Amino acid sequence: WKPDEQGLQQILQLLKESQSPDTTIQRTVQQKLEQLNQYPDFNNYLIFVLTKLKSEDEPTRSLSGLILKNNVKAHFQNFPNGVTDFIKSECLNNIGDSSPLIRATVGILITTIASKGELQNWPDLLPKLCSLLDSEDYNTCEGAFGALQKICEDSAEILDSDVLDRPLNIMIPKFLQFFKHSSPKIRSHAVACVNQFIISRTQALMLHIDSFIENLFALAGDEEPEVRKNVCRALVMLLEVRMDRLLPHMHNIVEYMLQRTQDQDENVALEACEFWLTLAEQPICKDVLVRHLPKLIPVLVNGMKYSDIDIILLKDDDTISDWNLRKCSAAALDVLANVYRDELLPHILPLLKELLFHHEWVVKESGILVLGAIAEGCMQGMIPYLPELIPHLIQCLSDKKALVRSITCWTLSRYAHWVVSQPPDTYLKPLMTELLKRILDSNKRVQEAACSAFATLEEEACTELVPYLAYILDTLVFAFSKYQHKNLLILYDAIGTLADSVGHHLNKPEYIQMLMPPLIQKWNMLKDEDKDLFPLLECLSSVATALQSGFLPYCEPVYQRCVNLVQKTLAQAMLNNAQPDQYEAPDKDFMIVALDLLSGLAEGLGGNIEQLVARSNILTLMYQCMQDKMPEVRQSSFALLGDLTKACFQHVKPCIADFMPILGTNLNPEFISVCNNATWAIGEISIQMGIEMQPYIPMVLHQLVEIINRPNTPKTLLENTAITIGRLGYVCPQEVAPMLQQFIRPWCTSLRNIRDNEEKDSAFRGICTMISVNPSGVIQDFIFFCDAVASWINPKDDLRDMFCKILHGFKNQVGDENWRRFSDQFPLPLKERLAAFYGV
Amino acid sequence: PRVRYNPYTTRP
Repeated sequence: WKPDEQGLQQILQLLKESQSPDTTIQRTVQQKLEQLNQYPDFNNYLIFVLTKLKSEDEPTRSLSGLILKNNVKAHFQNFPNGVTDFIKSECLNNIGDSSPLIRATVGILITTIASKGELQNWPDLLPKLCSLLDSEDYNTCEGAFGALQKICEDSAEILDSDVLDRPLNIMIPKFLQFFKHSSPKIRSHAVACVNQFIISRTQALMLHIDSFIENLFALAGDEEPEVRKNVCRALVMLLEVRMDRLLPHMHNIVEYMLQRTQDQDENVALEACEFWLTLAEQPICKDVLVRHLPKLIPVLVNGMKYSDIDIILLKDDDTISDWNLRKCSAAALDVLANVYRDELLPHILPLLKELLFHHEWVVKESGILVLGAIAEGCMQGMIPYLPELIPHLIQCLSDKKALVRSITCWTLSRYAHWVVSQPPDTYLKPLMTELLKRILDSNKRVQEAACSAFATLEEEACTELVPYLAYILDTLVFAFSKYQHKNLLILYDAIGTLADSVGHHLNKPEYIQMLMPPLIQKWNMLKDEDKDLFPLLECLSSVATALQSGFLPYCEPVYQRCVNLVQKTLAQAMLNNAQPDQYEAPDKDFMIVALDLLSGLAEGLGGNIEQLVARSNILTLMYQCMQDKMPEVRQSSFALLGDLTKACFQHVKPCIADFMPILGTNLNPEFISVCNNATWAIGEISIQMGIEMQPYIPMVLHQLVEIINRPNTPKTLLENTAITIGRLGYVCPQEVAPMLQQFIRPWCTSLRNIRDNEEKDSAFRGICTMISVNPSGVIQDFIFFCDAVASWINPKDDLRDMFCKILHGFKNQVGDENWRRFSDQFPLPLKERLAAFYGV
Repeated sequence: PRVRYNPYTTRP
């Protein structure tokens, strides 16, 4: 039990100077301070000063303890036992000191110690805390519950784990009791503690569920913010876990939450507003809320107004917090919009008229925000009003207030689809014009919005942008020489998208001369170790695909570096996997973007890439990439494989027997994108192998057939599954034809909804081949085939004839009148397609 | 994949 008078005065004076106004004495004394951390006796002084030295002032005492806390955050593995126990002993004995600063300091010590040493190393803590909970003195009980809150906040799953037993069996009923304590501060702690176990649906709470709801309900109208706040969090969380026990009280909950969404306390308001988001997700919502709508919308729409503090912090990275009342309200509107569709328009429209034109800009802004927020869910019933609203918004892009120009960009972008479905001179042309001006706006936030809006518009406009390319590139490349860094991400996006939308139309010497110099500038000046390459190479993978042979001037150095990036990454992984202590783990993103650039490189160049592939280790590398533990890396490698298979199969063919085992084991639909690119690859390969695919059919086909009949499977994955089955059937009809029955339905349903293209052509040659081989595969579901055949606008002649031989085949097989009875199912446009295009 | 501007997000 050592104080030591020599060492005592040495630290007391070193604590003094660590409170000095100037940094010169501060930073040198802090250096000279925790460098005394070498001694195993040092941290004992610190607790002693905090708890046992009454002769010293509280600021000094408090600080000494906080330094001791910072000596557990870092340097706790090097803690001696007797020290640790003695600090633990002095804390629990003083957990509720009469001085609030000392009480709080001792508080956070207990919180950090019991955090760093998980909670096997203080098994005396929890039982002693629950004991100190029934304490006759307030300060002790307040101090205990306060540590119990932080502990619950830090180690919820650790307390629900087996690692310390299941002490929640007794703590849940214990906390619930203090819901009725007369102090507001205690009640707060109690609900906060219980709140930490709602989501994980902790069993200890689920048997006390009703008495939990009861206690909470009795606390709902508590006048103390913190309590109201914590009740709101609980009710909200409880919507996701125990919606059964909330349904009978639902209308009372919602009415309460409306009273709470406009709470006089900002925190409560925000926590209440969460309710509408969560509720919006439950399938019940659609009919439980209809009656509350004319009261909810105005509450949301008023919350979407910029809180005046936002105005000044907007107009370092000048940004508001991730999560606001405004944002939450806007989010809830967007989700409710998607739940009610047009049925929400009567509730909102009157408000829009009032807001959009309003003279105060803060109000106008929120109107434009609303207009964008409802855009997705309320689209079909918004269209009638759009020939007036768009030209209005286009004018607002010139409003003097920057934040108005901001959302106007966004809101227009949310109606981009409609805009392009119109004669371009009246809506698309002027929108584009003002957006281009705005991309170069003096305001950072406006550029961000304008550039994004333009990107959205480009996806929607496509080739309708071709005539305007000279102007577009001019401003995009200028922005390139101006845009800071955050905005550069968006700008790269806008260019890649440009290229994706216009494709080959970008391949003109005048456009290349504009677009390429600045990208090469960026290229040459960034180092291989620099993460600014990510958005660059990603951008280039789009530009290369679009430029096609216009890219030849640049292709070799580009191909050269991508292979290097892939090689330096794999190599770094093995020097890490065999020697973690010496070599650091590589960032796999370098490898991803390099694979991706290689992709768009094979796609833009086709057969011209072959010489670059022949004199490279790309295949050997790719084969390693396809085995990476990271799915995103497998994903990119399969896309590249599909591409090279198309570009230069002669260099891939030797590897097929090696590749196919890997592709075959990556048809797990839990990994959507990996599965997708594997399936696409298997397809392209099969076209190149021809009859030689025969060995692999039994290895993949049934996986594909399971996937295509699997519910809740994304539509594009379904699409490539359909394509690849088709392509496997084209080359191995004998092997694939017998499954005809098992895939024809979703195959047709999937492929009837895609544009006529080469892959669609590829797949239908297959389905046709399999049909002439196994006609009985389609007999039972021939209607699906007819509808899929009809989904074609302009089929090639031979394909059109193949469709025709088969249709007449069955008509002339089943009979004259037999066809009529079967054709009576056809919707009008179908019955009339087959008769006009194929002669029934 | 997020990079484009949004005044709010549906999934925070």
